[PDB]
Amino acid sequence: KKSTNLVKNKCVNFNFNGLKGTGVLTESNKKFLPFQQFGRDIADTTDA
Amino acid sequence: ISVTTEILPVSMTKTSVDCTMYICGDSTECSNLLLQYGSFCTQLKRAL
Repeated sequence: KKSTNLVKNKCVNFNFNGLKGTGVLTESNKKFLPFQQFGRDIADTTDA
Repeated sequence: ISVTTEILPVSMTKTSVDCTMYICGDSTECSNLLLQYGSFCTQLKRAL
């Protein structure tokens, strides 16, 4: 694969480690743990 | 001389739904596949 700079606050396509999606990315105030990679909402769709 | 209270509902909240966002979401291939089923969306929209 290749790599590309990170853009924020614009609706874009993203491919994070095989996770494909379309949306806008924003800085987060959430706190994770060293054994976690991403979070989920009620409908088991990624949010962070 | 007595005063009594009665309560009666009148109205109800109004909702609207989107087909493609709920069923497919952010994937175009699902939309192109769903275009070949029917016109259930028209019926749902008319009822709502």
